[PDB]
Amino acid sequence: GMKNIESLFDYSAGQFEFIDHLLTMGVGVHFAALIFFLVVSQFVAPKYRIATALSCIVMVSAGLILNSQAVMWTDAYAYVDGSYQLQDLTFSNGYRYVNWMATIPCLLLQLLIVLNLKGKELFSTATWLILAAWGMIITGYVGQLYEVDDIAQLMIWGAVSTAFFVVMNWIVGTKIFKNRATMLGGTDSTITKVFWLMMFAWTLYPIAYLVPAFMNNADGVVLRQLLFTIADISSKVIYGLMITYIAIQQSAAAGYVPAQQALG
Amino acid sequence: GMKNIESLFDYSAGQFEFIDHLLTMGVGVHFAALIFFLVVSQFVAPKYRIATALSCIVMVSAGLILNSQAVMWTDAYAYVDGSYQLQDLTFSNGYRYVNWMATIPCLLLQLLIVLNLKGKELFSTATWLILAAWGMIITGYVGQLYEVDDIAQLMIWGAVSTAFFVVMNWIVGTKIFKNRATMLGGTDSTITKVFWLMMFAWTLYPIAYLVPAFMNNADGVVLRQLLFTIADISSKVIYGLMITYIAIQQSAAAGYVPAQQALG
Amino acid sequence: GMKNIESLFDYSAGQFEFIDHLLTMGVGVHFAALIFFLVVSQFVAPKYRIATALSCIVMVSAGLILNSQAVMWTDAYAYVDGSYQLQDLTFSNGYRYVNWMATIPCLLLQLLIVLNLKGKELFSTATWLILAAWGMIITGYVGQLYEVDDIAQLMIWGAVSTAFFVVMNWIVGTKIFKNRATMLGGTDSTITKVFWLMMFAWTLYPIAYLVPAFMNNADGVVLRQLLFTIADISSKVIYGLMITYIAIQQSAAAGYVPAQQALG
Amino acid sequence: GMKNIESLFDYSAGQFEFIDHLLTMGVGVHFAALIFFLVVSQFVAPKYRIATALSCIVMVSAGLILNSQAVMWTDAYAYVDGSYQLQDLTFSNGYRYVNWMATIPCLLLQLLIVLNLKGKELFSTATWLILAAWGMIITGYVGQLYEVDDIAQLMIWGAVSTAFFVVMNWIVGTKIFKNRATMLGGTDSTITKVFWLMMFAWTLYPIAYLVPAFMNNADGVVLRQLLFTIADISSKVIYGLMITYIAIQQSAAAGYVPAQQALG
Amino acid sequence: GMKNIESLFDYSAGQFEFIDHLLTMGVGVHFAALIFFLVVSQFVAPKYRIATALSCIVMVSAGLILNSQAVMWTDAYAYVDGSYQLQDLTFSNGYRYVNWMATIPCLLLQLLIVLNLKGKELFSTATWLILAAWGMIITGYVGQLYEVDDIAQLMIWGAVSTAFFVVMNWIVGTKIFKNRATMLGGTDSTITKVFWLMMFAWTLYPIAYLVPAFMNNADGVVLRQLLFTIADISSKVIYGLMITYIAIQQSAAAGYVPAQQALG
Ligand SMILES: CCCCCCCCCCCCCCCCCC(=O)OC[C@H](COP(=O)([O-])OCC[N+](C)(C)C)OC(=O)CCCCCCCCCCCCCCCCC
Ligand SMILES: CC1=C(/C=C/C(C)=C/C=C/C(C)=C/C=C/C=C(C)/C=C/C=C(C)/C=C/C=C(C)/C=C/[C@H](O)C(C)(C)O)C(C)(C)C[C@H](O)C1
Ligand SMILES: CC1=C(/C=C/C(C)=C/C=C/C(C)=C/C=C/C=C(C)/C=C/C=C(C)/C=C/C=C(C)/C=C/[C@H](O)C(C)(C)O)C(C)(C)C[C@H](O)C1
Ligand SMILES: CC1=C(/C=C/C(C)=C/C=C/C(C)=C/C=C/C=C(C)/C=C/C=C(C)/C=C/C=C(C)/C=C/[C@H](O)C(C)(C)O)C(C)(C)C[C@H](O)C1
Ligand SMILES: CC1=C(/C=C/C(C)=C/C=C/C(C)=C/C=C/C=C(C)/C=C/C=C(C)/C=C/C=C(C)/C=C/[C@H](O)C(C)(C)O)C(C)(C)C[C@H](O)C1
Ligand SMILES: CC1=C(/C=C/C(C)=C/C=C/C(C)=C/C=C/C=C(C)/C=C/C=C(C)/C=C/C=C(C)/C=C/[C@H](O)C(C)(C)O)C(C)(C)C[C@H](O)C1
Ligand SMILES: CCCCCCCCCCCC(=O)OC[C@H](COP(=O)(O)OCC[N+](C)(C)C)OC(=O)CCCCCCCCCCC
Ligand SMILES: CCCCCCCCCCCC(=O)OC[C@H](COP(=O)(O)OCC[N+](C)(C)C)OC(=O)CCCCCCCCCCC
Ligand SMILES: CCCCCCCCCCCC(=O)OC[C@H](COP(=O)(O)OCC[N+](C)(C)C)OC(=O)CCCCCCCCCCC
Ligand SMILES: *C/C=C(C)/C=C/C=C(C)/C=C/C1=C(C)CCCC1(C)C
Ligand SMILES: *C/C=C(C)/C=C/C=C(C)/C=C/C1=C(C)CCCC1(C)C
Ligand SMILES: *C/C=C(C)/C=C/C=C(C)/C=C/C1=C(C)CCCC1(C)C
Ligand SMILES: *C/C=C(C)/C=C/C=C(C)/C=C/C1=C(C)CCCC1(C)C
Ligand SMILES: *C/C=C(C)/C=C/C=C(C)/C=C/C1=C(C)CCCC1(C)C
Ligand SMILES: CCCCCCCCCCCCCCCCCC
Ligand SMILES: CCCCCCCCCCCCCCCC
Ligand SMILES: CCCCCCCCCCCCCCCC
Ligand SMILES: CCCCCCCCCCCCCCCC
Ligand SMILES: CCCCCCCCCCCCCCCC
Ligand SMILES: CCCCCCCCCCCCCCCC
Ligand SMILES: CCCCCCCCCCCCCC
Ligand SMILES: CCCCCCCCCCCCCC
Ligand SMILES: CCCCCCCCCC
Ligand SMILES: [Cl-]
Ligand SMILES: [Cl-]
Ligand SMILES: [Cl-]
Ligand SMILES: [Cl-]
Ligand SMILES: [Cl-]
Ligand SMILES: [Cl-]
Ligand SMILES: [Cl-]
Ligand SMILES: [Cl-]
Ligand SMILES: [Cl-]
Repeated sequence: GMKNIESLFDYSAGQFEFIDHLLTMGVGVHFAALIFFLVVSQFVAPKYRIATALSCIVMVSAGLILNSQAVMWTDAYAYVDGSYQLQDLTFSNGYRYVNWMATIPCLLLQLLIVLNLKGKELFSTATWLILAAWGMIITGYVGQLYEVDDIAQLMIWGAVSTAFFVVMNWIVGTKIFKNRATMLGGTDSTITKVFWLMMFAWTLYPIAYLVPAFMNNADGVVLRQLLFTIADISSKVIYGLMITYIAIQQSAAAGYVPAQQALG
Repeated sequence: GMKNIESLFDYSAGQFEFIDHLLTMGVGVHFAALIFFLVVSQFVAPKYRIATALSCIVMVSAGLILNSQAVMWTDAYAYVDGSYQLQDLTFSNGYRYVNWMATIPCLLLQLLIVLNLKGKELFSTATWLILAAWGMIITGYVGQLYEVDDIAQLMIWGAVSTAFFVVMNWIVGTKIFKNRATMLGGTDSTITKVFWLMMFAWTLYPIAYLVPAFMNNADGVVLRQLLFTIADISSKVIYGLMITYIAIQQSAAAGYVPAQQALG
Repeated sequence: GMKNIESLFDYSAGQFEFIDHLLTMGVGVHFAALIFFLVVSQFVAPKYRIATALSCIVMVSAGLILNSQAVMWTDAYAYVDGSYQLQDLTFSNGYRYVNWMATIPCLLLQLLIVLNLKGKELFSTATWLILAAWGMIITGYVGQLYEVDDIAQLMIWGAVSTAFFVVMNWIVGTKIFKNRATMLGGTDSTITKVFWLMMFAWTLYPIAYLVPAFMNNADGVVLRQLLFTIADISSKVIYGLMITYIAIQQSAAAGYVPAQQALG
Repeated sequence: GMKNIESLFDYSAGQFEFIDHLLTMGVGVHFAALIFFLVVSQFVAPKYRIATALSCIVMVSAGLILNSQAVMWTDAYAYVDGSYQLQDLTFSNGYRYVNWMATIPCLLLQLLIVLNLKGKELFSTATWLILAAWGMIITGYVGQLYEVDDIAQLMIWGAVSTAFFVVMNWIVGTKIFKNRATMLGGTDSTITKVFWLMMFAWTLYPIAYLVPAFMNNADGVVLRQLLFTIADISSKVIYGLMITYIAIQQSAAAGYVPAQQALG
Repeated sequence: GMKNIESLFDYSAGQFEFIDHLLTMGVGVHFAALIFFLVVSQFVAPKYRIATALSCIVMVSAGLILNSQAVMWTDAYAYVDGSYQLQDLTFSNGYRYVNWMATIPCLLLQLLIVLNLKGKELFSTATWLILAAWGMIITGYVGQLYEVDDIAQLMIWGAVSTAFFVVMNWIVGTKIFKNRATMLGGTDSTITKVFWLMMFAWTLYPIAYLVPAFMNNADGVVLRQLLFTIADISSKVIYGLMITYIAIQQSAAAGYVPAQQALG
């Protein structure tokens, strides 16, 4: 009947509460980061301010999905005979997958803007990145419909998804290393750190996807929710702070005075 | 008893969850686009900033309807004997229909503004477009009261609704192709893309309306909710981003400096 | 036991759903109009910006009442043996009446500001209008406590309430027609349209009040909630848009540049 | 058992609904006033803008307490055998008392600012006022723990609380009448009105506190909720509007141009 | 079974209501402080405005955790046979612990900024403080898993957590006393008060942690929730107001005119 292994298990109070703690914190980090991005946007020059606005998109969108998951978790289970047990609703991770259709494009576009791509190059790269990402996400969603039924199918759609991932990482990595030299304000160093952050954070997702294949039980479910939390904070919030920092440094270097003031 | 076919079926966990995934994503994309429109409104010249404000209306209004539907979906059904089954509330789509009474005017007016219509021509066109749209929507709403009872009646009110649609598309298509030449900043190309986007996205709605007539079952329900989601994101959020992009390009061409800065 | 006739009936799914559709739309139109008023406030000169701020009050206040009513409607009734039937809470319209104590003053004050009244005249007129309005509202609230018990009493308190209405309409109509000539920017025409808008929209409320006296049944309840919806959108949102448009035209005429820019 | 007499009674539908009407209105007046304070803050000179900010604090804080109480009221009681009766939660007023620990300081500080106190005098007066207020509130809270058990104790802690009140009113009244002459823009008249508003509104609270001692029944409960509503609107929102009006008048008198514009 | 002693007891209506009063007040003080920080941020010079933005982070994040706890409290317990008793969900404090992973870094960084640290010194100190804090928090979280089972283990993980605390207090206290002399605008006095505020408020947390070890009963639970409330208001809101006041005084001293105006 069920699609996700979250819905197959009972949880101890400690497991159940840990997962609620993680989901609850995630919601407020995302909404808190939103206010911060709005306040510091005034120090970014207009030619880069879209990059900061794109972080605001991702914060609200991801914040509200987390908020839904956190409510669903407490609604789907009840404490009964010394364990939390499913009750009349089911819990799923598919909320995240569908949401990536909107947020992964935003994360990718904000990188292209601070790399200073422009015009045809900007629009071409953007298109290919967005199709590769939709490719990755849709095939991943279908795959994770088999996580209780058919691990074979999980792995096969996994592999296809991973093909798109690799193409997308290749485009990104190329544009970064080609454009690093033209970065302003000493941000060549910073953008390299961003590339590593992305390689680490983004790879947590396919690991979470494979948990059913290597840790099918309530401890795996705990692991998977922890991986998703770290990956959401790393890939969206911390990445966003680094993109905004790069935007401010380059704004100042280009002579925008609010940015120069913000830096002293 | 029931008015909509959503309320006639039981759903597998996978069908039921897919629909909740779609509804939930829609809510956050609309509220996220809101913040983006507020942040970039400062780069539009005042003569066009109403167009960007009208997008904020549409985002809030549509976002709150989606949020209602998404709550109603989880409230109307419960998982019971390995299927989701209705329980003591009913689910309906009429929330959307009534909401179009407000949002379709806003979408249409924001097009007229960036076409640079003014004065009598602006007010005349706006009036005729709004009456054509209210005509289309009211007749559609009555029609979809027959979707479980009387397909004949569904089709008849459909046909009347479609009459209004065609009138409305005719006015729009005329004003676009007449005014394309006077567009500034090379936006003659972009406005043409907008016209095709509208033709595709707006046409998804009458197709969703006909599903009871050609796929009366839970798979049709899934298809209809998918059609509404794509159509909402295409017709409101992506259309909104294209209107704002055109407004910025024309602002810069007219000599508004914040816009010129935003473009480099 | 019951005070309002809403609580006396069962509703078909179509009646019950139509009412929920109307309530839900009303909440979002009010909160959507709020964002619009904030964005265009920058085009109004400071001497008139209070008028636009007063619309923001009314939008938030009325939006939150509607939101309460919409939640109460779905909480008071459950679908049971093919009809919606009352369950353990009661539904009432008195939420609206008490909220008018705050909002009717705001609507009246925003008219006096754009009529360009000032000083003693402003403060005197404001006082008399606010007491007339409180007079109207309190007597109306008491009256509608008799809508199930005693139509006689309904009608008597009605008549007293209507006395205050007439006085209030008289003051307004006088100040409008006396001050229409001194309006700037060609807004003498516009303010006349506003006066008619008020005569139509405001009169829907006493009609809704009399429904128990001439249509005591679930169809009357449908009619009354539709009257309240149209009256709220007409009397608060569309009236708000007209007052703001008059404020912009007069600002421009007085030489405020943001207003001049906003109008080309 | 119970601490508050709210929890001792059953309520008629009319009594129960009237109280829900009052609580619901209070929430939206406070949130609506918030937007207005943010919009008109731009017309206050920076030297006084803290006063307007402090009203925003009080609006959010009091608005969210009201919102809690309004939800608890509908959650604590159910309609059963033609009356509302308590069910599995309890209703209490202590939410308000604890919230005054934050808001009474804010109300008092915003008065000191527009009286133009500065430096040592400002900080000394603020300290003594805050300790007097915490004294009043804590002793009041303890007192109202005896409203069902021991009226004797109610009255004794009342008397102590009233001692602090008197000290606090004395300090305020002194600083007002000593500083009235130095007020700018003709605000000596206005500040006197503020002092009377405070004397009336603030005194409603001790009267609501004594209702258990002189009207122990559901009609007393209705009276007490009405007194708290009037007192909240008078002491926070209307007082807020008067402090802001005085700040604008003195700003303009000091030569702040946005204020001069706002006044014509 | 249970992880936290909250879940072991029954509560009198007075105990249970006092705790709900504390949690409810906490939520609104944090959201109200948010609006205040946004409004006064315009008086801080851009070189210090990050400090004020960091308070906005902490207010949103902490406000939403409080809001969660406050809802859980009323959801976990029901009034039954004259006491509140647990029902089918469990209450825990771990929500706070996980949230500190985000907020303690923000509180620490906002101090470093107004101490005027810059560059290498800023980034080095920030890193060490954040690792010390994560050290303290993670060990604390594990420790408080033993509060019902094994006080021994509670104390052992306590001791390790306290080690990290001491290191972190040492770094802070050093940087304050080393940098106090270079503070502008007479803020050397103020920063010292901040250091004492932190020593008092921060120490309440380890005391709350030890309550299971010295007051295992419902009165201890009341004490612990009171300690957390005072500690949150002191350590986040009042600390926030002090850091912003120091930012404004130093801005004015550095010649920022908005700040000079804000101070007269
Ligand atoms: C936003 C929510 C509303 C506030 C919540 C509580 C209400 C007010 C609480 C007390 C006052 C707040 C602190 C003042 C703010 C900072 C003042 C400033 O600008 O600079 C500092 C000023 C400036 O100090 P200075 O060194 O410049 O010298 C004084 C200034 N001159 C020279 C001009 C006289 O110093 C102080 O006032 C120190 C403030 C110490 C704060 C101690 C309070 C902590 C303990 C309180 C526990 C209560 C918590 C629980 C209950 C609370 C109710 C919610
Ligand atoms: C889920 C799953 C599966 C997948 C699982 C997992 C964990 C998948 C993880 C995949 C990962 C981590 C992919 C990472 C890919 C990184 C790339 C492509 C990096 C490119 C980097 C470039 C192209 C730099 C280019 C640099 C340039 C051009 C400049 C370089 C030089 O620096 C310079 C020019 C400066 O000299 C399995 C189990 C496998 C199958 C199952 O069936 C399913
Ligand atoms: C639901 C339902 C029904 C409906 C179902 C469905 C799916 C209906 C869908 C209807 C559609 C897709 C309508 C789309 C209409 C597009 C129009 C009018 C486009 C105009 C475009 C202009 C007018 C350009 C004008 C351009 C001008 C004037 C200038 C052009 C040139 O550039 C030049 C400058 C040279 O003139 C049916 C089945 C019917 C009945 C059933 O029973 C129920
Ligand atoms: C509910 C209920 C009841 C009430 C029900 C209902 C539907 C009540 C509806 C009442 C209505 C529609 C009231 C409308 C009142 C309009 C007024 C006062 C208009 C003033 C207009 C001015 C003062 C212009 C002045 C113009 C001036 C001074 C100058 C004009 C010149 O042109 C110039 C330009 C030269 O100055 C009933 C059934 C009665 C009893 C039951 O028992 C209970
Ligand atoms: C609850 C309860 C109890 C109480 C319940 C209730 C309802 C209590 C009500 C208490 C009230 C209303 C207290 C009001 C206090 C007003 C004050 C201090 C006013 C100061 C005013 C100044 C200091 C002006 C000063 C003006 C000056 C210095 C100069 C003016 C000159 O004009 C100028 C300077 C201009 O020349 C009881 C029954 C008592 C016990 C029971 O057991 C429990
Ligand atoms: C929970 C628990 C446990 C813990 C419980 C509890 C309640 C723990 C509480 C711990 C506290 C309050 C620690 C406080 C630490 C303060 C520090 C390091 C302060 C440094 C201050 C500097 C370094 C200033 C330096 C100033 C300098 C260098 C100034 C220099 C000159 O003035 C200059 C010229 C530079 O200006 C126990 C019971 C232990 C175990 C159990 O088993 C579990
Ligand atoms: C993805 C969600 C958000 C998209 C953003 C919407 C734009 C609206 C606001 C514009 C503000 C502005 O100033 O626009 C300007 C910039 C671009 O021009 P420039 O940077 O000045 O280049 C300077 C050089 N020129 C003048 C020659 C151009 O806009 C963008 O980068 C627009 C986004 C383009 C990527 C779109 C990808 C298409 C995907 C197709 C796959 C299905
Ligand atoms: C109903 C919601 C009320 C909210 C209004 C108050 C907010 C104050 C913000 C200041 C903004 C501003 O610009 O203040 C000033 C404005 C305009 O007045 P003015 O410029 O002094 O007039 C011209 C003065 N000459 C002639 C010297 C140039 O004052 C108002 O419009 C005040 C509204 C009147 C209040 C009505 C009181 C009736 C109450 C009776 C109770 C039964
Ligand atoms: C038991 C606890 C008691 C402690 C009470 C503390 C009293 C408050 C101190 C005065 C603050 C004030 O309102 O204003 C603070 C100052 C006013 O300084 P000033 O004197 O005008 O400057 C002139 C200096 N001279 C006299 C030497 C010429 O303005 C500001 O820009 C500060 C901006 C706001 C900072 C945030 C603090 C606000 C907190 C309020 C929430 C309660
Ligand atoms: C905030 C959201 C982000 C950055 C999301 C990233 C998502 C991925 C990189 C997902 C990748 C997947 C694969 C490569 C294979 C397995 C299926 C996916 C979709 C989890
Ligand atoms: C954001 C919402 C939008 C743009 C809605 C568009 C809706 C339509 C164009 C609906 C058209 C209909 C017909 C042409 C026939 C059947 C009834 C309608 C109302 C669905
Ligand atoms: C946004 C709300 C508005 C403009 C409300 C207006 C309300 C009235 C004009 C109500 C009038 C009534 C009578 C004249 C008699 C019957 C009782 C009332 C209160 C419904
Ligand atoms: C918005 C909140 C305000 C202005 C609250 C004011 C509260 C009081 C003046 C409370 C006074 C009391 C006494 C003097 C005695 C009885 C107990 C109190 C606390 C109600
Ligand atoms: C707003 C949050 C703040 C300032 C949190 C502070 C937290 C601590 C100082 C926690 C310290 C702990 C110990 C020193 C030992 C016991 C375990 C902890 C985590 C409670
Ligand atoms: C058993 C009765 C079945 C019918 C239910 C009520 C009919 C409602 C039809 C109303 C017509 C559509 C109006 C839609 C526009 C809303 C205006 C704000
Ligand atoms: C008793 C069973 C509970 C299992 C979970 C305990 C995990 C402890 C790790 C603490 C990590 C806290 C910080 C979260 C990282 C974002
Ligand atoms: C807005 C775009 C939607 C995301 C696309 C997801 C792919 C959909 C394929 C799977 C549909 C599930 C149907 C039920 C499975 C048993
Ligand atoms: C500040 C809001 C007050 C305005 C409300 C009008 C007063 C209504 C009269 C009192 C009737 C309520 C008692 C219920 C008895 C059936
Ligand atoms: C932020 C501190 C809140 C203080 C609120 C008022 C003081 C509390 C009075 C003490 C009585 C508690 C009752 C305990 C249960 C019967
Ligand atoms: C001059 C350098 C300061 C000396 C360091 C003293 C640290 C003592 C910390 C004590 C913790 C309890 C704080 C009490 C709150 C007032
Ligand atoms: C020089 C660029 C090539 C590097 C290839 C990237 C592979 C990264 C694997 C992901 C795990 C590492 C996280 C730090
Ligand atoms: C100079 C004025 C003296 C103040 C006297 C205070 C008495 C307070 C009476 C109670 C307030 C009544 C509300 C209108
Ligand atoms: C604790 C309350 C009493 C404080 C009064 C201090 C002296 C006031 C003189 C202005
Ligand atoms: Cl720029
Ligand atoms: Cl996401
Ligand atoms: Cl313009
Ligand atoms: Cl819509
Ligand atoms: Cl003006
Ligand atoms: Cl209203
Ligand atoms: Cl100033
Ligand atoms: Cl309060
Ligand atoms: Cl600066």
